[PDB]
Amino acid sequence: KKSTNLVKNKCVNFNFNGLKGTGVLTESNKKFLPFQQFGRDIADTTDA
Amino acid sequence: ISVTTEILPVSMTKTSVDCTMYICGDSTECSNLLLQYGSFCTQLKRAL
Repeated sequence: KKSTNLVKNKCVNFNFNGLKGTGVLTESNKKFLPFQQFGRDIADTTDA
Repeated sequence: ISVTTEILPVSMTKTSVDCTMYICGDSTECSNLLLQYGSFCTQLKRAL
């Protein structure tokens, strides 16, 4: 694969480690743990 | 001389739904596949 700079606050396509999606990315105030990679909402769709 | 209270509902909240966002979401291939089923969306929209 290749790599590309990170853009924020614009609706874009993203491919994070095989996770494909379309949306806008924003800085987060959430706190994770060293054994976690991403979070989920009620409908088991990624949010962070 | 007595005063009594009665309560009666009148109205109800109004909702609207989107087909493609709920069923497919952010994937175009699902939309192109769903275009070949029917016109259930028209019926749902008319009822709502």
